[PDB]
Amino acid sequence: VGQYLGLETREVLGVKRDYLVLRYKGEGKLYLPVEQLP
Amino acid sequence: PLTEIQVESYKKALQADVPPEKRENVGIQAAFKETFPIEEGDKGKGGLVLDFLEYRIGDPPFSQDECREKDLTYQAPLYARLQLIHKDTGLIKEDEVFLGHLPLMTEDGSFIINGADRVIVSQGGRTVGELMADQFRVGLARLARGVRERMVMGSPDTLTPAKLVNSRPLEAALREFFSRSQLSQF
Repeated sequence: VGQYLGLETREVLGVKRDYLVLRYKGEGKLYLPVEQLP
Repeated sequence: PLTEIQVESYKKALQADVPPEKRENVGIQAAFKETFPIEEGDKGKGGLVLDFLEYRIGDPPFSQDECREKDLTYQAPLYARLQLIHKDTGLIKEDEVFLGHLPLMTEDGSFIINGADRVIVSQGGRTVGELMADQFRVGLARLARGVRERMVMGSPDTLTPAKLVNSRPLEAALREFFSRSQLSQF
């Protein structure tokens, strides 16, 4: 079960990157980059 | 006076009711911001970067009165918002991680530990606030080390801020600082 918490423009490693923001129920807040395929 | 100098001192070392970005580079904040980020490149692509975002000090569950009657310790819990960057992928993993209980300092210098009114004498020349912050740095430096080690001998993919972080070394370091605190005679 992954809950989709929307897209978000976070800056990491010294600058921007958008990620698909998911909270897996069970807990982690996983940020998944749009640049990757899945 | 001294209590008033000393109280505020500890109170600025924690910045406990100060919003995270209105926080000065002092005590813990420095300790955290300086000791973090922990990177293991070492694998040609990636390994991980673990960065610090903020720390949360809980607010006290028992008041000083409650604490001296019910024989309890007067302490707020400490959490850190940690974040694991896979540069191999870009993937990020946030987590608020529990780093233990910080004793709060009552209005007259004393801490309340298990009902008892205990004092950390500064003998002196480095106030109680910086004495703690200094020892905090050491703990964190050790904790910073459990992570560096796990990164090396775990599968990056199954690793996450909570798994890398072991608080024991931070706590051991605190226990010892507040362990040899003495009982008060007011």
